[PDB]
Amino acid sequence: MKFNPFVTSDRSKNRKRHFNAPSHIRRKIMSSPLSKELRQKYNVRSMPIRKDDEVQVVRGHYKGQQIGKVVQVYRKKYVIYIERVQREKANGTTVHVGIHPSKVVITRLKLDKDRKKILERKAKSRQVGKEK
Amino acid sequence: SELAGHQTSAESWGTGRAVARIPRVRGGGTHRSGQGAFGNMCRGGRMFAPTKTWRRWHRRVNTTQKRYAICSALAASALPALVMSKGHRIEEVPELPLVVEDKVEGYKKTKEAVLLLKKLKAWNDIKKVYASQRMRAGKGKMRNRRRIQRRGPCVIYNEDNGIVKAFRNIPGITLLNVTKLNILKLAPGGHVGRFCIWTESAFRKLDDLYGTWRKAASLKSNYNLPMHKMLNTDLSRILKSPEIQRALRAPRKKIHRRVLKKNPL
RNA sequence: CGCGACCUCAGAUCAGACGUGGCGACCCGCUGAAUUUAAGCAUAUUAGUCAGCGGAGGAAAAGAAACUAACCAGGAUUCCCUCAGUAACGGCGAGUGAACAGGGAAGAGCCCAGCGCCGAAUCCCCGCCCCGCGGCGGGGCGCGGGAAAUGUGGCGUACGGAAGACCCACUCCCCGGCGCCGGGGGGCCCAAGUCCUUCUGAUCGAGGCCCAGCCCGUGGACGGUGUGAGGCCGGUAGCGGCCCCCGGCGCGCCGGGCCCGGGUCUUCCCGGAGUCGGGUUGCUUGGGAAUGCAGCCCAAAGCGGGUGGUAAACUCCAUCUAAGGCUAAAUACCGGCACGAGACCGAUAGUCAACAAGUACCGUAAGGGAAAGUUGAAAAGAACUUUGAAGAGAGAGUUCAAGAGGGCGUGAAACCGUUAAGAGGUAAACGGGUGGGGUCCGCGCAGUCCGCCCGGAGGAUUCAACCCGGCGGCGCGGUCCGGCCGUGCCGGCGGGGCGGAUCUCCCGCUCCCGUCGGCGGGGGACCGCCCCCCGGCCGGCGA
RNA sequence: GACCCGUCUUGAAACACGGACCAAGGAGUCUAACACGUGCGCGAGUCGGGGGCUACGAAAGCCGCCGUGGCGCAAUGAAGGUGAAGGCCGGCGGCGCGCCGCCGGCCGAGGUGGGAUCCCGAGGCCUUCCAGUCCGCCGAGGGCGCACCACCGGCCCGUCUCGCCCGCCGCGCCGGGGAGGUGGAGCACGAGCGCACGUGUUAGGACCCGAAAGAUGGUGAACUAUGCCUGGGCA
RNA sequence: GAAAGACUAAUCGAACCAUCUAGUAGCUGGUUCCCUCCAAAGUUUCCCUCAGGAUAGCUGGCGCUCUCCG
RNA sequence: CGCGGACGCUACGCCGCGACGAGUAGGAGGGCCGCUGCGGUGAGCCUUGAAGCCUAGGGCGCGGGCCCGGGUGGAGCCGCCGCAGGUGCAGAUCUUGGUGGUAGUAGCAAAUAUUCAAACGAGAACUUUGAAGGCCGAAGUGGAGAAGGGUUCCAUGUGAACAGCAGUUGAACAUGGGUCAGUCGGUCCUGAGAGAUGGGCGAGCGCCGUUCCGAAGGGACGGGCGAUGGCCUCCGUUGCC
RNA sequence: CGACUCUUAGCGGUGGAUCACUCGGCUCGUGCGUCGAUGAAGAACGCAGCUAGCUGCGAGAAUUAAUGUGAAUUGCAGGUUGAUCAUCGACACUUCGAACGCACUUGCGGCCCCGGGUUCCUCCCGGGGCUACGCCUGUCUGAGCGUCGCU
Ligand SMILES: [Mg+2]
Ligand SMILES: [Mg+2]
Ligand SMILES: [Mg+2]
Ligand SMILES: [Mg+2]
Ligand SMILES: [Mg+2]
Ligand SMILES: [Mg+2]
Ligand SMILES: [Mg+2]
Ligand SMILES: [Mg+2]
Ligand SMILES: [Mg+2]
Ligand SMILES: [Mg+2]
Ligand SMILES: [Mg+2]
Ligand SMILES: [Mg+2]
Ligand SMILES: [Mg+2]
Ligand SMILES: [Mg+2]
Ligand SMILES: [Mg+2]
Ligand SMILES: [Mg+2]
Ligand SMILES: [Mg+2]
Ligand SMILES: [Mg+2]
Ligand SMILES: [Mg+2]
Ligand SMILES: [Mg+2]
Ligand SMILES: [Mg+2]
Ligand SMILES: [Mg+2]
Ligand SMILES: [Mg+2]
Ligand SMILES: [Mg+2]
Ligand SMILES: [Mg+2]
Ligand SMILES: [Mg+2]
Ligand SMILES: [Mg+2]
Ligand SMILES: [Mg+2]
Ligand SMILES: [Mg+2]
Ligand SMILES: [Mg+2]
Ligand SMILES: [Mg+2]
Ligand SMILES: [Mg+2]
Ligand SMILES: [Mg+2]
Ligand SMILES: [Mg+2]
Ligand SMILES: [Mg+2]
Ligand SMILES: [Mg+2]
Ligand SMILES: [Mg+2]
Ligand SMILES: [Mg+2]
Ligand SMILES: [Mg+2]
Ligand SMILES: [Mg+2]
Ligand SMILES: [Mg+2]
Ligand SMILES: [Mg+2]
Ligand SMILES: [Mg+2]
Ligand SMILES: [Mg+2]
Ligand SMILES: [Mg+2]
Ligand SMILES: [Mg+2]
Ligand SMILES: [Mg+2]
Ligand SMILES: [Mg+2]
Ligand SMILES: [Mg+2]
Ligand SMILES: [Mg+2]
Ligand SMILES: [Mg+2]
Ligand SMILES: [Mg+2]
Ligand SMILES: [Mg+2]
Ligand SMILES: [Mg+2]
Ligand SMILES: [Mg+2]
Ligand SMILES: [Mg+2]
Ligand SMILES: [Mg+2]
Ligand SMILES: [Mg+2]
Ligand SMILES: [Mg+2]
Ligand SMILES: [Mg+2]
Ligand SMILES: [Mg+2]
Ligand SMILES: [Mg+2]
Ligand SMILES: [Mg+2]
Ligand SMILES: [Mg+2]
Ligand SMILES: [Mg+2]
Ligand SMILES: [Mg+2]
Ligand SMILES: [Mg+2]
Ligand SMILES: [Mg+2]
Ligand SMILES: [Mg+2]
Ligand SMILES: [Mg+2]
Ligand SMILES: [Mg+2]
Ligand SMILES: [Mg+2]
Ligand SMILES: [Mg+2]
Ligand SMILES: [Mg+2]
Ligand SMILES: [Mg+2]
Ligand SMILES: [Mg+2]
Ligand SMILES: [Mg+2]
Ligand SMILES: [Mg+2]
Ligand SMILES: [Mg+2]
Ligand SMILES: [Mg+2]
Ligand SMILES: [Mg+2]
Ligand SMILES: [Mg+2]
Ligand SMILES: [Mg+2]
Repeated sequence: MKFNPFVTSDRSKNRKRHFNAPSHIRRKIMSSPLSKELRQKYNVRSMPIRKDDEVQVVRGHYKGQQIGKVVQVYRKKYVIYIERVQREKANGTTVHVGIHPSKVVITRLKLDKDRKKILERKAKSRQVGKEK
Repeated sequence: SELAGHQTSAESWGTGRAVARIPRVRGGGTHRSGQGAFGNMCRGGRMFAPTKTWRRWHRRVNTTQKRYAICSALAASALPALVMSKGHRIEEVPELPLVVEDKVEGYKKTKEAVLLLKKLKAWNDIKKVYASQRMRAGKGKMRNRRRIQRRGPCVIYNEDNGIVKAFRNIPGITLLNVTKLNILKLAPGGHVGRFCIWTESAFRKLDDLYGTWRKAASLKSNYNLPMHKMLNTDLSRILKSPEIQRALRAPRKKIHRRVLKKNPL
C-alpha cells in the first residue's frame, strides 16, 4: 500500500496529470521494453524511445517477428509512427498506423553520449539493491 | 451550502397575469426572465431541509458493554461451527485455538511466511481471497472504492519483532495486538467468528488481562468477568432425565376431528 | 538710525527621509434600526444584531492588581469543562440571564518620571582614510559644524531602596568578520512472464506450469495500454543510493567591548491632580435608593484614598495603591497560495458556471444573467460511375457495426405516416358473463412409472460361513489400571504475591536540659482474598 | 348493469371551482430540552462526554491520589434555622396509686380486612381374600401470608391554643422538654444512572407555495413638470 | 406644480435597484406503496371568544391484579 | 427359527376445535413490495453478450410487484443477514422542456396604375434596356447638413440561410478596396452655473462655502557689482543690490 | 369492391427520457500566512508566417538570459559546439489608475542638457532629465515699537 501522505491515490488527480502533462515527462512515460538479447548484456529492463530505433511488434493486428524502424514520435497523442505499418485510404495514399509504445519491444538502439551516461546509471543504482 | 438557490433576487408577479403566485425573476431580456427561482419545486432553487453539518454524527457506548462484546466475540472464535458457518475454509486445521511458537515474530520474509501458512494448511482461505477479487456495483467506482474482497484470518501477536513487514502484503490477513484489541476487526459487519492464529506469549496473557471469576484483572482497575444466567443450557439432557419425566401427566396426542351431523329422523 | 541675540513665524524644484489607495475569511474602536414574538399594542423583546464609517496584523486585543473571600485563607492575562438555564431583572406577563471557588491546557516576567548623587558622564549629521558591505555597520581621526540646564546618560521603582562603614567571596560575560566538526527545497535513479494450447474486431478474460507449488514479494495503493493486469510502462515499498543549494546549532583562534558581588549592623529618601469623589440629565448592563461609560456645574485630601452587592451617621477589623508604560505560548480563521481525504450529488442534480461564464444578451444607469457533456480502438470522415442547374439521391467502398454518417452511444411516450386484420345510424370508453375470429405453446397427435412375487429364457467373476489385517462404538468391568479439571472441600512443619480506617524498633526534621515530644520516610507481626510444590476427600470427563 | 375524476361541504354528475396532452423533478426534515412507554449493562451507587499516555487509523485501548463534577441517597420554612418509633422491669422524688424525673435489667421497628402461590393432612386411590416402605397425587377443614388497595394509629418541619418541671465556666428578654387539633411536592427496610429506538407537545425559516406593508444604504430630470443662459421661426 | 392629487424614463393618494428575508397569517388551494384489525364527533364550562384555541367528553395503543364471589 | 418398524419439530415451528368479518377523519401492526448507497457474505453471474428499453410469447401472487422465453443493445450487475437516507405521485391557475386539436382556416385590403418587345439565363406577373401610359407638382416621394448609428458607403463573386409570395436582385453572405488641409471646424475666451487651496464643521468617508477670519507679486522695469563666453566690436547669459 | 373515422400489432419519422461513463463542483482537515510612490488592485489598446475567441506576453511583445534536462513542435508549409519542454536568482516592462507639470479635448507649458536646419543668438525640429499635496531633523534667506533687552 502507499504510506506517504503527500502523494494522491485518487483517480482524477492521476488522469489529469496525465492528459495535461508536459513534454519533458511525456518523454519518460513514452518508453518501451528491451529484448532479452539486450537484457542479458546491459542488465536493463526499459528505455525511453527515440526516432531512429528498431522495433518488433508483439500485440495488435500487425504482430509478427518482423523488424521495422521508427519514423517519428508524436508525443501529443502518446503515439509513434513506424516505417512499414501503413494502410490505404480510398484513393490510394498510404497513412501510417498509430501504435502505443508499451506494446513494442526494442531490438536495436540509437546510442549517444547522452544515452550511455544514462544506461550505465540505471545499472549502477540497480546493483546497489543487489548489494543488500 | 447556505447559498444554494438564494444568489438570485426575486419577487412574485402577484395575482392576475394568469400565473401561480410564485417568486419570479426580476426582468431581463434572456431566457431566464420569469422562470421561477426560489422554492424547491423549481428548476434550480433549494432542496428540502438544506442538510446542515451539525447533525449528530457520532455515538458513544458504555465501557462495560464494550468489554462485554469483546468477551462475547472471543468466546466464539473457539467453536468449529461458528467459524465454518461464517464462511471460512477450516476443514483441516488441527486445533481451533491455534497456538504457535514465539519465533514467528522473527520472520521478515513473506516468502518465509507462506511456507508457514502452507504447513498450517490455511492457504485455501487465501486461495478463496484470490478467487474473490472483483469489482463494486454502483457509484462507488468514481469515489475511490473500486475493488473489494473478502476478509481473511486474523493474527494476534504480543510484541513487534519484525512480523508486520512479513505479513502485511498477503490480502485478508489482519494484524492486531493484545494490549490494544479491537472489535471492528474481530466481528466483521456485526457477525461473529473470524478465524484467528494466536501466539504463545499472548494466549498466556488473557488470564491476566481479563481475569477469572474468582480472580480479577491485574492490568485493569476493577473488572471481573460477567456471570452466566443459566448453566445446563442443553435441555436435551435435562428433559429426558429421571427427575422430570416421572412427575408429569399423560401426554394427550390423539387428534379429535370434527364430526358430521347426520339427521336422526 | 545702526550693528548685534534668544524668543515666536514664514517661503524654497533646498539635503535625506517618510505616510496617502487596495484585499477585507478572523480582529479592535465608534455609529445602530425594522419585520418578527407578546395571540391586540406603546416600556420590553427582535439586538448592542444586518447595513453604514474608520484602522491593522499573521495572528489582533487583554495583562503583572486601587483583585477576589471571610476560609486554617488564595495570588498576572487568555482558553475548555463546571457552577447555571441557577442569585437577579421584567405591563414580575411573554421572556432575557452572570461571576467567585474547584479540577485542567499554557506557563515569564518587567521598565521609566519623581526623590537624589557623579564637572553634560549624552545623542544625531557632515569630513578624511582602512575593513566588510544585494538587511549600510565597527574601530581609529577630525581648534569641522549642530541640537540639550524649560534636563541628555548611568545607578534606581514599592518584592522596599540608597549610602557610608566592618566582615565574606569573586574569576566568566556579549555580540561581530570569519575558518571548521556531523533542519530545509529541487533534481535525476532502484524488483518480477508478454511462458503453453485455445476464444476475440483487439486481449488485461477462461485453463495449465507437481517431488521448491510459474517469479520478486520491507513492493497486491492507484493509473495508462484496442474489454477486466501483482509480474507490459509509469509508479508504490525501503534509516535505499547520488548530485546541488540555504540554514539551525556545535569548536579554534584573530578582534573589540564591560571590572560589576554577598552578610551583618548605624544614619538618610520614598511616589502620577479639572483627575478621585459628589449632584444631575441621557444611553446601557443580570446589577436591583442608580455596575460601567459620556456630558454640564461644583471640586478635594496625606496615620490619607477607593473597595468590603440596601440608602444614612457613629464606630472597630480586613485587603489593596487609582489618575503614566511595555511584553512571547495556550486561542480564532466561508478570503489567499500549496496540499491530502470523503456511508455525499453524477448534467432539469452539484457553485450561477464540467464547454470561448460572470461571456452572449435586456436596461440610460445602480444592477439583473442564461442555455450548452459523450462518433469510433484508429478519421480508415465515403475514391470512382451516374441522373439532376444544385441541394439531395442510386450502385460501389471503409469497420467487428452506418441497424454509430460531422449536434454522429443508448433512442422512451404523447404524436404522425404507411402496411395487415377485424368493425362501423343513439359521442367514445369501461364492469359481470359467454360466444365467434386471430396470433401463438403444446418443441402434443397411439400416452404413465416405481416397488414386490410367480414364469420364461441368458450371463458373471458370485453368496452363506471361516481365517488374518485395519478402524469405529457402548461399557452399569454390579468397581481394569492410569489421567486433568472442580462457579467443590478439610487440615500443613508449607514457598510467594496484591490490598488494608487492624497493631508498634530504625532514618530524618523540627521542639526540648547528647533527653521529652507532635509531624513523618521506614520496618516488622496480626488478618482476608489470590497465586504457587508435596499430602488427603468428593467429582465429572456428553462445552 | 353503468352520469367524471380530485376537492371544501349538513348536502357534487352538477348551471361550484382548478385540470388540453406525455417524460423528469416535487411537499412533516434537522439539532437542544422535557415527559412517558420499550430494549440493553452495572446496581446504592452510577457516567470519562473534557483532559492526558501508547494506508484503513480523524478509529480503537488504557488512567482511580485525573471521580473534581453532574443527577441520586432527606425533606421543610419567607427567613434566622431546625432535620424522621418505643414497650416492659429494679430501688426510686415529691406530691396528689399516678405523672413527671435522675439511674439499672431485659426487649424491641406497627394494626385490622381482602389476598396468586406455599404447609399440616381427618379420608382413599384394587385384581385371589388380610400386613406395610416410598413416590408424588387427591383432599374436608385448618395455618404462615408477597405484590397491592381501603382504613386506623405513630414519627419530621411550619403555625396557633392550654400549662407544668429540667439544664449551666458563662444564671438570662438564655437554652431545652410535653399533651391536643390544623398546613406539606415528606419517612414508614431503597430504585436510580448512562446509552439506543418509538410516538406526542413545543422553540428554531419548521409540512411546501402565497401576501397589502415596514427599515437601512444607494442610482436616475435622454420622456414630462418650472425657473434660468444662448441661438432659430410665424403667407 | 396658472393646482387635476397632476408629472417625475410606458410605473405615483409616496418612483425604480439591491440587502435585513425563505418577513407574519386563527386565511385559500396541494400533500407521493399494498393489505389486516378497531372506530368516532359537531356537547359542556372560560377566553375583546363566535371561521379560533384551552378543558371535560367520545377513541386507539401498551400492559397489569384475579377468575379460568361480581 | 429371522435381524425387521412411513411422515414429522425452520418451537418466532406444526396440527385441531368455535364463533365473527361494513366502515370516512383518525390509531396500530405485518410487509420474502419497492429505490440509492456501506460494513459482511454468496469459491455468485458477465464480450459463447451485463444494465436499459420493446413485446398479439409463457406463468405466479389477495395485492404492492416479480420471474421466464423471444428481439434490439455493447460493459459492468444482483440475491441474502444487518446499517443509514435528499427513498415511491395524476392534480398545487405547480415548475422546466416537448407535441397536437382548433387549421392548410383567420389573414398577406390606408395614400388612383400598369402594359409590349429584347438581352444574360437551367429558370422570369417583380431583374436590367427601350417603347408608351400616369403620379409626387418647389412648405416635394427632389438636392445637401446637424444630433444619433459604425463599416451599412464602392467593386467583383455567390444562391443551402435572411429580404412574412418569388427572385439572375439586395442595406444578406465572402473576398478585397476607401476618409489626404497654415486658410473648414476642434483647440483659444467668458456666460447661467459647477469646483479646489486658506479657513470653518464633522465620531468619520468627507461637507457648507468661492472673496469671505489669509504674509496670495516668482514677474517687468531702469541703474550699479561679480561671472562667462558668443568672430567677447555689439552684446547675450545668470547672481545680488 | 372503395373513402372517411375508431381500435391493436410490425416497420419508419418527429422528439432527446432513461442506462452507463466524468480533466467539474460541494464539505471537512492539515502546513504556510506573502501586496503598493523602487509606482499595486483594476481597466483600456496592442502582439502569432497563414488568427477570430479564451489563453499566454508588452514595441526585446503566444517571450529574452541562465541553469537543469538532451532530440523534436504539429492543422499546413517551411530551416549534440544543445532542439523542445520546466524551474526562475540576471535584463526589460506601452497608455489610464492612490497618479504626480496644468487639464481631461489629449489640449496648453516651463526649467536644464546633447544631436541636427544650425554655428547659444534668438527663435526652429528631434532626443533625454526634472516641475503633485501633507509632514520630520537639518542648512540657507527673511519679517516683527505688539517681541525681549543689550549696544
Ligand atoms: Mg514512501
Ligand atoms: Mg442548484
Ligand atoms: Mg444502477
Ligand atoms: Mg527637495
Ligand atoms: Mg439606541
Ligand atoms: Mg403582535
Ligand atoms: Mg398573529
Ligand atoms: Mg399589528
Ligand atoms: Mg442583549
Ligand atoms: Mg433598547
Ligand atoms: Mg448599540
Ligand atoms: Mg456590519
Ligand atoms: Mg488601509
Ligand atoms: Mg500583510
Ligand atoms: Mg498585543
Ligand atoms: Mg498591550
Ligand atoms: Mg502590584
Ligand atoms: Mg480574582
Ligand atoms: Mg441543574
Ligand atoms: Mg399581568
Ligand atoms: Mg475560577
Ligand atoms: Mg504543560
Ligand atoms: Mg533606567
Ligand atoms: Mg530619571
Ligand atoms: Mg517496474
Ligand atoms: Mg486498465
Ligand atoms: Mg469497450
Ligand atoms: Mg493493473
Ligand atoms: Mg497473474
Ligand atoms: Mg437594557
Ligand atoms: Mg468620560
Ligand atoms: Mg449591603
Ligand atoms: Mg463598617
Ligand atoms: Mg499601568
Ligand atoms: Mg486520514
Ligand atoms: Mg445520497
Ligand atoms: Mg444537464
Ligand atoms: Mg447544471
Ligand atoms: Mg441526461
Ligand atoms: Mg447534454
Ligand atoms: Mg452522452
Ligand atoms: Mg452494435
Ligand atoms: Mg443515436
Ligand atoms: Mg404505424
Ligand atoms: Mg378493417
Ligand atoms: Mg339498463
Ligand atoms: Mg376547494
Ligand atoms: Mg374554510
Ligand atoms: Mg353551503
Ligand atoms: Mg363533513
Ligand atoms: Mg364530486
Ligand atoms: Mg374557491
Ligand atoms: Mg379549466
Ligand atoms: Mg418521479
Ligand atoms: Mg425508560
Ligand atoms: Mg404531552
Ligand atoms: Mg413542522
Ligand atoms: Mg407598523
Ligand atoms: Mg433636458
Ligand atoms: Mg415659469
Ligand atoms: Mg404651465
Ligand atoms: Mg379630489
Ligand atoms: Mg406607501
Ligand atoms: Mg414557507
Ligand atoms: Mg416571503
Ligand atoms: Mg384494539
Ligand atoms: Mg377576557
Ligand atoms: Mg376565524
Ligand atoms: Mg383548533
Ligand atoms: Mg371490516
Ligand atoms: Mg402493446
Ligand atoms: Mg463502450
Ligand atoms: Mg406527470
Ligand atoms: Mg382564406
Ligand atoms: Mg394629387
Ligand atoms: Mg433627400
Ligand atoms: Mg443624395
Ligand atoms: Mg452591393
Ligand atoms: Mg469655432
Ligand atoms: Mg463643495
Ligand atoms: Mg490575426
Ligand atoms: Mg538553453
Ligand atoms: Mg474642452
